[PDB]
Amino acid sequence: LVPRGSHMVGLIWAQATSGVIGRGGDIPWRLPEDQAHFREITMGHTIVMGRRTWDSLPAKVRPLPGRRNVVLSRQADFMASGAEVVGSLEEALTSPETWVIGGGQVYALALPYATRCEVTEVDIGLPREAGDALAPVLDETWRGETGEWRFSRSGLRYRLYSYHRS
Ligand SMILES: NC(=O)c1ccc[n+]([C@@H]2O[C@H](COP(=O)([O-])OP(=O)(O)OC[C@H]3O[C@@H](n4cnc5c(N)ncnc54)[C@H](OP(=O)(O)O)[C@@H]3O)[C@@H](O)[C@H]2O)c1
Ligand SMILES: Cc1nc(N)nc(N)c1OCCCOc1cc(Cl)c(Cl)cc1Cl
Repeated sequence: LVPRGSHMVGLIWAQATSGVIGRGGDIPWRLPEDQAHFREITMGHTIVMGRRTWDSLPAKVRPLPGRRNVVLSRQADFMASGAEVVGSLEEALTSPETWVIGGGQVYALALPYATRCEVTEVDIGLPREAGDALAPVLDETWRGETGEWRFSRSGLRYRLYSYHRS
C-alpha cells in the first residue's frame, strides 16, 4: 500500500470518550485488548514518542520490542536504553512508515503530516482535568470508519476508529 519512497506518518492512541489520554504520567485505565491492538498496528515499524511517553512505558516493555523506538527530547544527555534519542521531528520521520505513539505534545507536533489515525475509544466517563494529556483535535479532512462497541474481559467497553486522509 505504501510506496517505499514515501513517508507515511500515522498517529495511534487510546482515549476516554472525553478525550483524556494521559494523567499523572500514566494512562488512567488498563485495557489489554487495546495493548494488543496497538501492538498489531505498530509491529515492525518505526515508532516515535515524546520523552514523557518513554518515561510512562512499563519497564517490561521499555523499549517496545519488535519496533525501532525513537524518542523526542531536548535533553542531549537523555538515557533511553534500547531506543534512539533525536532532537527534532525531521530526524524522527525518516522511515517509510512511522507510527507516532504519544504523548499529547508529540501528537500535536506530528499531526499536520499524518495521513492515518488509529484510535481506540474507551467508554469511560473520565472528565477532563487540569494537567491532563488530551487527544489531538482532528480537522474535517479526516475520514474513516467507526467499529462497533465491544466488551473487554474486564467489562470495560471500547471501540476502534480508523481514520485516514490524502
Ligand atoms: N492513551 C494513550 O494512547 C497514550 C499514549 C502515549 C502517552 N500517553 C500519556 O500521555 C502523557 C504524556 O504526554 P505529554 O504530552 O505530557 O508528553 P509527551 O508528548 O509524551 O512528551 C513531551 C516531551 O517530548 C519532548 N518534546 C516535545 N516536543 C518536542 C520538540 N518539538 N522537539 C524536541 N523534543 C520535544 C520534550 O522532552 P524533554 O522534556 O525531555 O525535552 C517534552 O517534554 C502521559 O500521561 C502518558 O501516559 C497516553
Ligand atoms: C497504550 C496505547 N494504546 C494505543 N491504542 N495507542 C497508544 N499510542 C498507546 O500508548 C503506547 C505508549 C504507552 O504504552 C503503554 C502504556 C501503558 Cl501505561 C501500558 Cl500499561 C502499556 C503500554 Cl504498551
